[PDB]
Amino acid sequence: GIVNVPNPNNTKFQELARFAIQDYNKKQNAHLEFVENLNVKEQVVAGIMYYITLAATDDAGKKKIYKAKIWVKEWEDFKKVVEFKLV
Repeated sequence: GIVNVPNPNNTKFQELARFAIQDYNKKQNAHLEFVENLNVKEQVVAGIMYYITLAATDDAGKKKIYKAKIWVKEWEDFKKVVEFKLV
């Protein structure tokens, strides 16, 4: 039941992404730049598990592509980064 979400770049998805990156920053002690979502998949877990291939940056335009799993319960504003890693 992994459904591709059709507008992977929309505002919500990107708020997710920005959350994941915020949490990484404050986790592994380092600020990366948000650039934007490459893909966004959906699965009904206890709420909804979102698996995002997203893109960020080092120095000026020194890019890199990460992946994040985030567990959301939007009917609670609850969101939790379950994993994040650069490819």
